[PDB]
Amino acid sequence: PSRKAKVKATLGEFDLRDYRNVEVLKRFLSETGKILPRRRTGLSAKEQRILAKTIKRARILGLLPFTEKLVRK
Amino acid sequence: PITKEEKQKVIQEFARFPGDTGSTEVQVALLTLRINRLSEHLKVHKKDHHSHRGLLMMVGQRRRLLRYLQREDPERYRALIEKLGIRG
Amino acid sequence: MRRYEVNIVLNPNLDQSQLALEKEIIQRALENYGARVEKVEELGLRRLAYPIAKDPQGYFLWYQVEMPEDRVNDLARELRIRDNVRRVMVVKSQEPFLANA
Amino acid sequence: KRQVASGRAYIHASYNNTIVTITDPDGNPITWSSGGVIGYKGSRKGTPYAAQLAALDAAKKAMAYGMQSVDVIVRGTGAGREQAIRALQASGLQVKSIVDDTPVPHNGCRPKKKFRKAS
Amino acid sequence: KFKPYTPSRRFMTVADFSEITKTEPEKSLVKPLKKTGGRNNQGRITVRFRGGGHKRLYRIIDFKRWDKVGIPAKVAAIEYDPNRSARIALLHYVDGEKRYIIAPDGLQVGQQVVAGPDAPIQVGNALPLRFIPVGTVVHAVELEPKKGAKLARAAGTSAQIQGREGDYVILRLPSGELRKVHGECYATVGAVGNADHKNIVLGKAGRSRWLGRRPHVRGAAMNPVDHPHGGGEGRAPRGRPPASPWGWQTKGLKTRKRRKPSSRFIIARRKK
RNA sequence: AUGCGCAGAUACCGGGAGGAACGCCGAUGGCGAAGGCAGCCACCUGGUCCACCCGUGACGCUGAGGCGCGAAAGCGUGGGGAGCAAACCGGAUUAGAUACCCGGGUAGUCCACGCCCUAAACGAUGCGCGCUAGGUCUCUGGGUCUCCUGGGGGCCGAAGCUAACGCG
Repeated sequence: PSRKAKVKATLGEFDLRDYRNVEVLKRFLSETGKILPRRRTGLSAKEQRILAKTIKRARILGLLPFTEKLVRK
Repeated sequence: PITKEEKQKVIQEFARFPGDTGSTEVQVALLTLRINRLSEHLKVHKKDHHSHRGLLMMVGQRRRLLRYLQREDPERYRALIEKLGIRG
Repeated sequence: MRRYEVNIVLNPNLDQSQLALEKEIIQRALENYGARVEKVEELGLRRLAYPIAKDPQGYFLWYQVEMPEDRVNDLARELRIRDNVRRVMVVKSQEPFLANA
Repeated sequence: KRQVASGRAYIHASYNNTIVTITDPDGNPITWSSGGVIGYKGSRKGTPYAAQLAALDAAKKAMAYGMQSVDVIVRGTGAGREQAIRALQASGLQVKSIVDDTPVPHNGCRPKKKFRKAS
Repeated sequence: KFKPYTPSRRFMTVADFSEITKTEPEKSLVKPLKKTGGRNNQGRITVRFRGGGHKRLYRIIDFKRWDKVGIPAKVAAIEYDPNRSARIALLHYVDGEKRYIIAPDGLQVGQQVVAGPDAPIQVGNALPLRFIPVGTVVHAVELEPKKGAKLARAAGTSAQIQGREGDYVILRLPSGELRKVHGECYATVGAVGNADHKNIVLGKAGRSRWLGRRPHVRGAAMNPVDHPHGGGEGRAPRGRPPASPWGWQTKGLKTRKRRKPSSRFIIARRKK
């Protein structure tokens, strides 16, 4: 696995059981609001899964672009 | 849906003796009940062949157990038949 | 009755007496169905990361509560009803899972 | 002429012809150029070369109006989108910021044999 | 009080493919209704083929609502008339009096609905276009206010609300077209009540058709003494003409008809 | 070529409608008799994994026959077709091109209820149990969780099995 950034240690004790976590959630957005991967959250099957689910819940009702015009390119 | 409480209550009404935390009696009570509200659902739906299927297997199971019920003793058994209603 | 969290966003360009009439509708409806709060919350108005409702912001209401299970669907529909309901969302009431401990 | 110093430069490209255009700050445009704009036909128009050229035009015209500062809009990819964009920064005429779109699908409409061979 | 469509008699000799329908209100209509003369002959010269009759009731129905623009009404219930392509609801107005009215999408006996100055956009009530929640459905609809429910989409489940402009809203009408009506005008909310009817199947023609009332039509009927087209032989003629000194069947009719451009466009066609 | 555009298109901006699909995440990953099944939410539901050892008391393994189940194609009526698209129509082709390429466009593709059961239906390998090194990885349930243990997936893999692969 590649290592120079990583995020599993960006925030500690985080309840995946949410959606209204603008901040933390954001912490996996990258540019075009992708979903910053195992490749970064280094979060077990359990993790990518549920964490993901909420990522979902999140774009769902909203308040997070689930992709977005990238400014930079 | 699956109402654990009342559940136990009937496991009780049946299990002749209050110490039947798993007996033919209960296999009965249970597979029955389930089978029934379950099936009723099946009706107002029409397409879940997968679960229909399972239900199938299940009903089988239960009936067969009863099979043995008779095998050793159908007496107390017919009583059961009775109490319940199924197979008439 | 079980309990789910009621997360639902309602129009931004609202106002006074309006906030009044439709949020209360919220109310008595809820009750009529079998709702009755447990957590009367909301975080007020807020923006989003994507212009939905043809807007960049709206009002968001969150009340978690007890209700008659299945009714969910039902009231839900009753809600989305009121136009402005930019988003009508209900979820089974769970909350545990400490990742990174 | 309308004149408004800054706007957007749209660079969109196929792979046998590419295109660029000057648009105001909001979204309309004024002038442009492309593969076959560049006294070109068939292939060719799909050369980072032409890319460079029409870029060029887009430019001379560009100055020709009250503009020269611009954000670059990215649409698709061009066979030489670079020689193109470079011709762009090149005539400078201002070489501002750049936006990323080339607005992805998301899966909803099987293509034509062409990218069906892409199971 | 809805109605079964499909019941079909079976092999009672060639009485085959006969489709029944049965509204359940079954009550015999009520107090408000006269009858029609025996037209087919008219202004006392005689005209247009088929035509025969068969028993006799004959209707009076409401075509105008702004006449109480409010008194809730509750479905008196379902029923119909020896006319109309899609049954009716005899409705009761809370003020005592009642009225035979449409019969939109399967509403419900006793249901309250009404209309006027703001009616709840619930199929059943009716409203001045304007209260048009664009993208919704109605029928009955009338352009040129007051000119009564003009465009009685028979069983015509067809008034599709399509955007607005000026003092006119756009509509997709049966036909497969879009016209305009000044908003203040009006629409019966929702849609029709019958269609399957439209599919109905009837046995030994003579029997059915006639029962319908209508007898016949018989083109280039040999002896073309008249029958526009040829005859006095097998062979189907050529010229390309129809009965009573006709233009075939692929030519206009409209004109300046100030009518036309005045609204609507889509021009006349569909493509199922 | 072509077909479409100065009766202005192709690009850029805004708005409209609808059908389909469902990105990253999402995997060499998961659930299912099979088929095959995914944006989230909620309704009802079924298989099924671990631990206390509490219950019953071997009732169980097998399944000819039947009975229900299910690819995609296609039919039946009633919806619907944004795109894709046999058929068809062109354009490009060779000597020929009915096909491989480009330009078109139906049926169908999609939804409901009914109907066909169809097969490189596959791991080309029936099911049920118990006996015989280990090594590795990966998901998942319990713990004294340098690991161990029940379960579940690919990989290496003694013995051994086969005409040979290769199973292991």
